[PDB]
Formats: sequence, C-alpha cells, structure tokens
Amino acid sequence: TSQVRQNYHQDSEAAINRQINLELYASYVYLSMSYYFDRDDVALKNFAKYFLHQSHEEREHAEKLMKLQNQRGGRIFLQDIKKPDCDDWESGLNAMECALHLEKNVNQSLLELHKLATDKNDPHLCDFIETHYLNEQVKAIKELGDHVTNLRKMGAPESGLAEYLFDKHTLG
Amino acid sequence: TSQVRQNYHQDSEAAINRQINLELYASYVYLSMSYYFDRDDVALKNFAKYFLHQSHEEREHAEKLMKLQNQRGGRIFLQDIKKPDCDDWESGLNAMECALHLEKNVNQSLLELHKLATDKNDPHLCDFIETHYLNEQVKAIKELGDHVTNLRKMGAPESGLAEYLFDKHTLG
Amino acid sequence: TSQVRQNYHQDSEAAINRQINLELYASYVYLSMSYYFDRDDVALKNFAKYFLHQSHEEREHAEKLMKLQNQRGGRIFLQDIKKPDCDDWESGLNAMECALHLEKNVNQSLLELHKLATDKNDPHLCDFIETHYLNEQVKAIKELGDHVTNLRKMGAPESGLAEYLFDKHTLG
Amino acid sequence: TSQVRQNYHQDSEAAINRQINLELYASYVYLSMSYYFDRDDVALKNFAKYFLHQSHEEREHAEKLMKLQNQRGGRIFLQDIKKPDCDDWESGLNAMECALHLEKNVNQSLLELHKLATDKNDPHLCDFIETHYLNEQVKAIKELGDHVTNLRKMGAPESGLAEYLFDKHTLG
Ligand SMILES: [Mg+2]
Ligand SMILES: [Mg+2]
Ligand SMILES: [Mg+2]
Ligand SMILES: [Mg+2]
Ligand SMILES: [Mg+2]
Ligand SMILES: [Mg+2]
Ligand SMILES: [Mg+2]
Ligand SMILES: [Mg+2]
Ligand SMILES: [Mg+2]
Ligand SMILES: [Mg+2]
Ligand SMILES: [Mg+2]
Ligand SMILES: [Mg+2]
Ligand SMILES: [Mg+2]
Ligand SMILES: [Mg+2]
Ligand SMILES: [Mg+2]
Ligand SMILES: [Mg+2]
Ligand SMILES: [Mg+2]
Ligand SMILES: [Mg+2]
Ligand SMILES: [Mg+2]
Ligand SMILES: [Mg+2]
Ligand SMILES: [Mg+2]
Ligand SMILES: [Mg+2]
Ligand SMILES: [Mg+2]
Ligand SMILES: [Mg+2]
Ligand SMILES: [Mg+2]
Ligand SMILES: [Mg+2]
Ligand SMILES: [Mg+2]
Ligand SMILES: [Mg+2]
Ligand SMILES: [Mg+2]
Ligand SMILES: [Mg+2]
Ligand SMILES: [Mg+2]
Ligand SMILES: [Mg+2]
Ligand SMILES: [Mg+2]
Ligand SMILES: [Mg+2]
Ligand SMILES: [Mg+2]
Repeated sequence: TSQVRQNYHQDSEAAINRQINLELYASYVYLSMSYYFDRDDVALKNFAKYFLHQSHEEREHAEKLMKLQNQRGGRIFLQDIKKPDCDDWESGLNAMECALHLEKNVNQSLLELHKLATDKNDPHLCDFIETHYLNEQVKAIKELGDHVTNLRKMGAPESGLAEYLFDKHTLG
Repeated sequence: TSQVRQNYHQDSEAAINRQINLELYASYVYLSMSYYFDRDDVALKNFAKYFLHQSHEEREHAEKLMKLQNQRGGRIFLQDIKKPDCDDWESGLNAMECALHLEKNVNQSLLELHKLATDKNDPHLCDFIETHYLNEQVKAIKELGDHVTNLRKMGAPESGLAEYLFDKHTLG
Repeated sequence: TSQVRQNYHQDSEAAINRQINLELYASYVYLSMSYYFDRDDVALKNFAKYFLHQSHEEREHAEKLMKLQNQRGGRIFLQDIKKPDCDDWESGLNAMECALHLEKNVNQSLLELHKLATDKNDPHLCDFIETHYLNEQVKAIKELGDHVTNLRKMGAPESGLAEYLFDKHTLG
Repeated sequence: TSQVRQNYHQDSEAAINRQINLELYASYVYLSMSYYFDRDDVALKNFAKYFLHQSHEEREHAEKLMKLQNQRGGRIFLQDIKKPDCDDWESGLNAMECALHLEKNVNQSLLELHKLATDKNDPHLCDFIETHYLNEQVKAIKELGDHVTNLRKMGAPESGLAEYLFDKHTLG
C-alpha cells in the first residue's frame, strides 16, 4: 500500500480513473468540434477558437485528476479515449447543443463521484470535487444554455447569417 | 421640533417619505428586469447589465432623498417595498416599455412634489428637486423612448435577431 | 423545464427565493439604521457610514443568489421587501444589538438552506452556501458581538461620550 | 438708469444691499467667536480654526452679493457692520448654539429675499439665491445641529473633557 494513502477507498480510486477518461473524452469532443468550424465549407473561426479553448480546458481537468490520484496514493489506470459520437456537427447550433449535452453528462458523472465520496466519508475528495469541478460545470452549462438560446432566437441553424453574426458578436 | 427645521412643511416631509418609497420601488423593478435577461432562456447580457445599473442609480436616488429629509429636520418613515408588477418581462422591448412607463410615473410623482413645494413656498426643496431629479428624469425618459423606437424599428419583439443586435450595439 | 437544470430540487429553488427576500430585507434594515445616525439629533457619522456599507453588502448578497437561481435553471420569484421592525433605533448600542440579532437570523436561514441542500444531495448548492455565505455570517456576527461588547464596556447607551468615541476610534 | 439693468426691481436692489450687510455681520460674529477660542483661558485651537474658516466663507458670501448687485445694474449701499451680540461666548457648546441661531436667521433673510424675487418675477435672482445660498444654508444649519448634538451628548458645557475631545475628533 502507498505510504501516503489515508481514508481513500478503492472505489473512489476507480471512480477517479473513470473520471480521468471522461475528461479526456470531453477534450477530444471539443477538439473535433473545433476543427469542424475550420472547414472551408463551414468557416466560422470564432466557433473554432471557442471549442479549441474548451478542449484545452478539459485536458487541464484531466491532468488535475491525475495529480489528485497520485496525491491520495491511488494509481492511475488509463483506458482508450473514444472518438466523439459525430464527425460532422451540422451547424453552430447543433455543436452547441452537443456541448451542452456533454457538459451535463460530465456533471452527472461528477455528482455520482461526489455521492460516492460522501458515502465513503472522504471529505477531502468531496472538497476537491466541489472546489475544482462542480461550479465550473454549472458555469459551463449555463454558458452553453445561453449560447443555444441566442442561436435559436437569432434563427439558427437555417439562418447562416445568424451563426455568422453570433460568431462575431458573442464568440469574437 | 428638530433644531434644524425651518420652512419645511409637514406635508412636504410626508411627500418626501412617499418619494423615498417610490425610488426604492423603482430600484426593485429594475433589479427584477435585470435578472430576467440573465435567464438561460433569455440570455441578453447587456440588457441585464443596463437594467442592473439603472437599479443601482435608483438606490442612489432614494439615499439622496433620505439625506434631504434629515438635512431639513424631517423624519424618515419607511414602508414596504412592493414587488414589481411582473415576474416575466416577455422581451427586451416589453421591458423597455415597462421602464419607460415607470420613469414617467416617477416623473409625475416628482412634479406633484414640486407643485407641493411651490405651494408651500419652499424654494430650497424646489431647487433640490430641479437640480437632482427633474432633468435626470427627462434624460431617462428620452433614452428609454429612443431604445423603444430602435427596438420597434428593428423588428422586436418578434425578431430575436433584433433584440440580440440591439443588445450588442446599443447596450454593449 | 430549463435546459440547464440538473440535480436542483424544486424545494431548493423555493428556499433560494426566500433567501433572496431575506437578503433584501437585511439590506433595508441596514439602510434604515444608517440614516438614523445621520439625524441631526443623533449625529454619529461613522455609525451611519458603517451601516450604509453593510446595507450595500446585503444587496450584493441578494444579487449573487439571484445569479445562482438562474445558473441552476430555477426561476426568480420576488416578494415585497418588508420595512424594518423599528423606525427609531434608540442608540448606537441598540442598533448594533439589532444588527447582531438580524445577522444571527440570517445565519439560521442559511443553515436551514444548507440542511435542505444536504437532504436533497445538492453538493453544488452546499458548496455555494459554504463558500459565499456561511463564513461571511460568522465573521459578521463576531464583529457585531465585538462592537456590542465594546459599547457596553465603555458605558453605552447612557454615556453619549462612549458612543461618540466608539464612532471615532472603532468605526472611523 | 444703468445700461445693463433689466427686470431688476428697486425693492430687490435694496434687499440685496441689506443681505450684503447681514453676510458681513455674520463674518464678524464668526471672527469674534474664533478668537474667543484662542484665549489662553479657553484654548481650543480647532474651535478657533473652524470659526475663522466660517468667518472667511461669510466674507465670500458678501463679495458674491456685491458682484451680483453690479451684474444686475444695482448700486451697492453699505452700512455699519454691527459688533456681535456677545464678547464672551462662554463655551464651545454655547458658541455652536449661537452660530446655529445666526445661520437660521441668515436663512430666514434669504428666504424673504427669495419671496421678494418671486413676487417681482425675477427668475435670475431666484436662481442666484437657490444656487449659491439656499443649500449652503441648509448644509451649514445641519452641520451646526450635528455639532450641538454631539457636544450635548458628550456632556458639554460642564465637561471640559467633552469640549476638548470634540475639538480633537470632530474639528481636528
Ligand atoms: Mg486508505
Ligand atoms: Mg474508463
Ligand atoms: Mg470549459
Ligand atoms: Mg471537464
Ligand atoms: Mg468505436
Ligand atoms: Mg455528441
Ligand atoms: Mg468554488
Ligand atoms: Mg454563470
Ligand atoms: Mg452587426
Ligand atoms: Mg418648519
Ligand atoms: Mg410610502
Ligand atoms: Mg437611471
Ligand atoms: Mg429615480
Ligand atoms: Mg402584493
Ligand atoms: Mg410594470
Ligand atoms: Mg424656481
Ligand atoms: Mg435652479
Ligand atoms: Mg441641472
Ligand atoms: Mg437626452
Ligand atoms: Mg433538476
Ligand atoms: Mg419570500
Ligand atoms: Mg456585512
Ligand atoms: Mg446577507
Ligand atoms: Mg407591515
Ligand atoms: Mg430589529
Ligand atoms: Mg471560504
Ligand atoms: Mg472574525
Ligand atoms: Mg429694471
Ligand atoms: Mg443694511
Ligand atoms: Mg459656512
Ligand atoms: Mg452667509
Ligand atoms: Mg451698538
Ligand atoms: Mg449671538
Ligand atoms: Mg445647488
Ligand atoms: Mg448635509
């Protein structure tokens, strides 16, 4: 057993490994979305920039969980990073909707993780999740909701003008 | 009687207390409007910022009247601040129209106050109202009129694109 | 249902609306206290400044809860802001004692809110309350306790000299 | 008749001359009060400084009225400046009370002047009085009221310690 390990349940260790994979998966989804908007037949550069930034943030989320695993004396176990569900994201609106769904899925996973940490009476892990993840998810979900709303109200996805102007004014 | 009181009619004192309540009410209306635009299903951040600023200005208006009451040796009497008439403000245009109506109501109250001050030959109070309130109301009403006009001309409330672009160009 | 809503119980939503009202009420109590000390027959300018600052802090507390409501996909429901229990706060000491009682009442409401959030397994809401409210209340209550103690030891409320000197040395 | 004179009643001209004398009288009262506190057997240097400043402000008030008289084409007529009612002002509290009475008398004179200007339909003169005099009087009266209140509450005039500490904390 690790010389540093204390009050860290094997179930929590495993759940942290699963969360690491999910964060890496989210990074990959956003990477794919970003370059879709870089296609010459899509060509929305600020959508591309926005999603690339989101991708990099998810890699940071994964790295912090890997750090946590080692801090607590658990052992990192990695698995394949699955390719994103879609190759062609259809429109700015559809990509935003997919991102919203993704962030809500990630949030649900984090809430399940917190429930486990609570069940195993691991207040350090609870605080870690609350501090570094839970409000970040709430903010991300709210932002994506706001974006989806604006795109719908502007007339997306049918209006190419709507996505163009949103790209300039909201994401620019 | 207050050692400072001079040429300050009891009716004027009471009218100032009523005006304090009205200013606080206006602050509350604008606070409510602001957060309506912060809803994920409305999501117009500059409408939200604009109305929050207006809310804070109304609190300043109330505070200055409370200061005046004490300056003249009257006694502040507070009453409940009524909740705003609406919970859901419907659209950017409708909120602007409500604000216009509010500011015109507040102006009418101030004009009645000035008429009272004039009837009681209180030139200090007349000057106070003129200096700090009457032109501020005229400017506010004109600005809201301008805003309503632009939103109508742009195609609001039906055009979600109109409110979106107004949010960026006029309120941004 | 709001597109952003996740793990947010209707009871929590309602409790947040009640807390918004309480924060606004506290803002109003402190506003009233502030201007009492601005009366020509009370004339303690640093008591007035101290309570006005406290009033503005409570408005910020209310605004943050309104932001939270929208972040989580709840809907803000406002109610009348009740006037403060008192018109004449009697003395610096009595005002401090009323503020202490107010902050303890607000704290109790926040603890009930946290208990609800805990019962509904809402760790995001728990963390929000802990981070932004619970220690602020503990600090406020401690400060007001300290103030009450000093005023009593100095000879307030009978000693007008005590309140005068406290105004200069502690609140100045 | 003066080439500049327009809408300026002879009664208003005379009333302005009377007001000039009153302002000069107030300057003299405050000068006397100031040096009372400079006596070796009184020795409150900040009371002395406060009243000397007030004296200089009254001279400025007189000068502005002399300027106004010429601006409107009236002719300045000066009269003796009467010595102050008292030689020995007794205490800091008593001097403050005398100043309060003085400023209220000056205010009454200004209100009578404004009533005359109103009766003669002289809006320029009304605005002059409102702008430069009426709120200055309200502020002065409020400040002196505040000072009297604090001195009374602290235990003046019996408490030499009260006047000493007020001299340091409020006037210092
Ligand atoms: Mg262990
Ligand atoms: Mg896995
Ligand atoms: Mg992100
Ligand atoms: Mg993440
Ligand atoms: Mg596969
Ligand atoms: Mg997908
Ligand atoms: Mg946090
Ligand atoms: Mg947010
Ligand atoms: Mg444009
Ligand atoms: Mg009166
Ligand atoms: Mg009322
Ligand atoms: Mg305004
Ligand atoms: Mg107002
Ligand atoms: Mg009602
Ligand atoms: Mg309305
Ligand atoms: Mg006038
Ligand atoms: Mg004027
Ligand atoms: Mg003006
Ligand atoms: Mg204008
Ligand atoms: Mg829910
Ligand atoms: Mg309520
Ligand atoms: Mg506070
Ligand atoms: Mg609070
Ligand atoms: Mg009631
Ligand atoms: Mg109370
Ligand atoms: Mg903390
Ligand atoms: Mg503390
Ligand atoms: Mg003439
Ligand atoms: Mg004369
Ligand atoms: Mg002066
Ligand atoms: Mg003068
Ligand atoms: Mg004589
Ligand atoms: Mg005298
Ligand atoms: Mg003025
Ligand atoms: Mg004042």
